[PDB]
Amino acid sequence: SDQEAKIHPGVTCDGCQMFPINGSRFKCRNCDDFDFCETCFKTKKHNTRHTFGRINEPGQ
Ligand SMILES: [Zn+2]
Ligand SMILES: [Zn+2]
Repeated sequence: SDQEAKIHPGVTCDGCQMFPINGSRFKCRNCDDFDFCETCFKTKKHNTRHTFGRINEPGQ
């Protein structure tokens, strides 16, 4: 089984508009409703004082 195959239904990556996010999902703990896919999480600029929660699969 492959983490990249996991999808998060209804979740858009705000960095690249991927929908649904596949792979691990990174939800910002400070923004109201902001998510990154993993590539965007590693490469896009974001408030350096915000912290993201890693959600590998729906329900976490
Ligand atoms: Zn993305
Ligand atoms: Zn944020």
